[PDB]
Amino acid sequence: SIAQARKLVEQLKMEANIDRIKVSKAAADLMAYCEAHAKEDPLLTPVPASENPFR
Amino acid sequence: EDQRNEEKAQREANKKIEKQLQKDKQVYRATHRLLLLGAGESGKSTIVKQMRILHATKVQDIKNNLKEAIETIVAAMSNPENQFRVDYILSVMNVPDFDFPPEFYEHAKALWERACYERSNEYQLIDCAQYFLDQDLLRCRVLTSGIFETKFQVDKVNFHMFDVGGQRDERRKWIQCFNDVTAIIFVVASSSYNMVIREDNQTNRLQEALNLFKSIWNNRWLRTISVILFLNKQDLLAEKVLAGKSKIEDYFPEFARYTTPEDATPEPGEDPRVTRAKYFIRDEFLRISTASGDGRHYCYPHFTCAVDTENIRRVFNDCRDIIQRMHLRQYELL
Amino acid sequence: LDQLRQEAEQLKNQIRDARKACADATLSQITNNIDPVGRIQMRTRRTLRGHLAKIYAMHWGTDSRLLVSASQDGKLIIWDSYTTNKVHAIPLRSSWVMTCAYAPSGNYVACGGLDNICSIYNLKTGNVRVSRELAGHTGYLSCCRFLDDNQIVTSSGDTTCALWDIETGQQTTTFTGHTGDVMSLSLAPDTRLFVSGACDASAKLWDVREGMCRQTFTGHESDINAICFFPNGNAFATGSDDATCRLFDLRADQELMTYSHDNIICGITSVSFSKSGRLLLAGYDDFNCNVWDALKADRAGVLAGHDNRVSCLGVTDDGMAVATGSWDSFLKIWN
Amino acid sequence: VWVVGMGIVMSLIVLAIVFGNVLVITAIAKFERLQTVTNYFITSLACADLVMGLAVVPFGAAHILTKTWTFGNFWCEFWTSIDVLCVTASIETLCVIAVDRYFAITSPFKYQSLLTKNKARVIILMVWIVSGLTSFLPIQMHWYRATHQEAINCYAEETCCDFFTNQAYAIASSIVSFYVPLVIMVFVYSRVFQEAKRQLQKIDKSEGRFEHKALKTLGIIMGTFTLCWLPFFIVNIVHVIQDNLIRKEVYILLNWIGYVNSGFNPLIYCRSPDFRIAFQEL
Ligand SMILES: Nc1nc2c(ncn2[C@@H]2O[C@H](COP(=O)(O)OP(=O)(O)OP(=O)(O)O)[C@@H](O)[C@H]2O)c(=O)[nH]1
Ligand SMILES: CN[C@@H]1CCc2c(ccc(O)c2O)[C@H]1O
Ligand SMILES: [Mg+2]
Repeated sequence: SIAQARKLVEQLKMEANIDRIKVSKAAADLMAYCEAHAKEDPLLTPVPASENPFR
Repeated sequence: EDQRNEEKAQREANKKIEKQLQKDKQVYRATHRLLLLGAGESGKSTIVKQMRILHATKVQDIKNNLKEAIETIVAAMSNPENQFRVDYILSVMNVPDFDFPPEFYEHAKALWERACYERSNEYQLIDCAQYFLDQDLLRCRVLTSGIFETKFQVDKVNFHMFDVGGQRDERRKWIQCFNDVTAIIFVVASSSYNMVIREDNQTNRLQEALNLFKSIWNNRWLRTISVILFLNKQDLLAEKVLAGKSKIEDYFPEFARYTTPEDATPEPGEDPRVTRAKYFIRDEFLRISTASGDGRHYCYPHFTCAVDTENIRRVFNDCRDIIQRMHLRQYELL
Repeated sequence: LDQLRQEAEQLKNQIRDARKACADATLSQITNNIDPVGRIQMRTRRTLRGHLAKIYAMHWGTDSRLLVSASQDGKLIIWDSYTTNKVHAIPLRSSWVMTCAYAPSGNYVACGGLDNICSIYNLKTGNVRVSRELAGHTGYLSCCRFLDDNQIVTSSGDTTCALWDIETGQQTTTFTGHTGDVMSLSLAPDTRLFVSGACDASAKLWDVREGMCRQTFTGHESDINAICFFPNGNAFATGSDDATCRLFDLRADQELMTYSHDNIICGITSVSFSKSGRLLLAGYDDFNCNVWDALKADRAGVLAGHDNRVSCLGVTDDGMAVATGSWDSFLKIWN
Repeated sequence: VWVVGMGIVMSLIVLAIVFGNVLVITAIAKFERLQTVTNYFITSLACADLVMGLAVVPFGAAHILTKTWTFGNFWCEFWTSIDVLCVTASIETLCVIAVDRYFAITSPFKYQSLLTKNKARVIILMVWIVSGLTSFLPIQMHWYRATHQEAINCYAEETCCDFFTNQAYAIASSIVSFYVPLVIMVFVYSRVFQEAKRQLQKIDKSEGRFEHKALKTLGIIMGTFTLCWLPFFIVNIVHVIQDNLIRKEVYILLNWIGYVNSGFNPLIYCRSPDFRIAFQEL
């Protein structure tokens, strides 16, 4: 039943050897995405009442 | 125009649908729901079977339980007649396919001809085995996942009692769902003061039941639901108390200072000893109940034997009180 | 057996050291110069009535016009937001329901709960009827999501997640690795990866085709009740029971930011994002909902129109309205 | 001085009644949680009390302060009729509330099925119709008018009008308005108290070894209403059976004492924590 223990130590090995990137690059990518797509956000900028389906 | 036609059909459907829910709303408010919480090997499923009395595949299953019982007792022996049968039992100890053959079935009676059954505390087995080795439908034990629901009607009211089953249930999270239940029917074992739990040292099985009761009693969600308590397995308690072995004072040292209550309705013809124990078990249970609750909680103890005693009226009689106290408290008349 | 434990300690410390060597700076410092969003206030537009008991699930449709809700009354009602009209009331064999779904094609609706069995119905046949009954499983289900008309992914409380097959009614593949009850999941936009939040205070990143885990985040401190995804597809927000919400990153393999407040001592039941991933709406157990900021941790509005706890939340695919269900058997639409 | 000052004192009372019943009426409708089967009767009672305070109190105060009524004879006949209606309908609502509470307490299983929204609406409509039949029809038709020299002089004179009634109408109105619901409420509350005492005895027997609330609540509910209304209806028969023992001063004083029951009712009833929370919110 130590074999169940054996399975656990193999998985960690795979997850250890993966490529990583800096936090700053991910933050910049999120910044770019939000800045680009903030225009088409009805919750952020309210739409006119003449074009509001629920009103 | 065409649009006006489009609107008309939908309005009728909302009208048709809304009519149907009105009829079903009355039925929903006329049903009182009870939750059958308990502990393992406490006889809770026996109560449900007796409740299906209001309102042959299993026979193949009963043999499988018998096979499990023989294997557990034989394995327990390690802790000369038919030694080969004993070897054969070891040979047949774990066959995952079905085990139809007569020679093992014949051999099994012979092997029994031993004292392992007497040392029940040392190992873990099934209670039903002694009857099987030597009602029948309720005697067998089966572990199944899922909710068993029984609807029974009495005196122009409808009661829907359901039991939830978890083989390895712990740190239960589905208990949050049951907030509107009328009452919780808690079932305990009164003959488990001298047995271990799962063969792990654990503690006295009852100490596990009391610890479970404390968690149920003190909970944020179950802060307004009353509890009905059943002390199952009364017949086995009398036999053990009469027997010299398994002294009660050894496992629970607090019994020595305990004395009999001033108030008692000892059953007819009961020795001042069997009875004494009975109350202790109960009080131990109530002590937690009186500590908290603040008038929104109450415990109704009972002494029942699941095999013989009829208990349909007790639930109905007490359920009328639970609703009555709730209405009295709401109107401040209480 | 004890020798293998030595490798675990060395391997575990390797990941922590590697992660700590990639944290160049905090997220807040980078976005410190960004102008604040301001104050966001929204009011109820429609109120939906007809349920006899509390509600645990809700899921919008692809057309962003229809939605489905489930309750303990044994009903599975499909509403219409524009006109407030009920279209179908489906009776249920079991009165206990904990989840519901809505296929993208708009033809099938799924359900499940304490019965350990997932059920599938057929809206467009005209009588609603059961189509399949996926029953090989154990433990209460928590969530169900639709990939296509033939695939469905379910998670339950037996520490497993499986991918089913409607046509054959058998598990194509199974996922294992959790040590506690699994409580929530949702799919990626491309329907290739999905996560699962368990009760062991950890989240995992599975792979549907491969069938193996890829990453594990253990930044929380208690049970997890809900989880969402960023619209970009490279981040996901988790809301645990410790009155906190955290945002992770797949590429960075770190916890980027934490949302918490000293005046809140209640757990989170559901979280969701906005159309552009700017406002992180999150439900709460203290009878109202709070609107957070995904990058500033500044509250910008509170929705307190409910008389009980909130158990579900969702956002239309067009980003036009927010629907919140509660335990008082009432739905609401905010805009 | 005192006469002018006393009128200002009565002005404060009128303001409290109008505002007190308005708060209960608005809060019940605004919040869906406060809506229930038993709250329809409370809403009806609040509406009746508000109508009383808005209609009969200011005009009665003006009639007391200024010697001669100014609107006219027909209008003061209308005032008397609406006063009778508002007084009669208020009392019978409390009897309905007591009966509903007795049904809830004594028979719990069938309470949910017995009472419904349609049944409550029918009962309220029937009660209001019965109250209207006794009030408008005899008063407006001049059947109650008595024949006496002072009475006929007052009736013919349009300068002012005062209350003079026939023996039969006085007896019937007093009985139907007060005496019939009183014994019903007394029996109801006695049975409720007996049930509560039995339940408390059961609780004491079950887990006693290890009843001020009922008495206080019943004392408030019964004694306030009785002390407010009983003397007026015990002198109503008296001044008609016998020969002019009481003067109009004590009569009008007892009537004005009976008036303040409408103001006291919002404080006595609907004291639950939910009502307090709703009031705090709004
Ligand atoms: N002496 C005695 N034994 C009882 C009584 N009620 C039940 N039992 C025993 O307990 C059995 C009931 O089944 P259990 O083994 O408790 O299992 P279950 O009822 O399925 O309950 P769980 O194990 O909790 O699922 C019966 O077959 C008897 O062996 C009783 O009143 N007296
Ligand atoms: C002077 N105003 C009236 C006169 C008689 C009367 C009143 C109230 C209730 C009744 O049943 C009555 O008969 C008084 O409010
Ligand atoms: Mg079971």
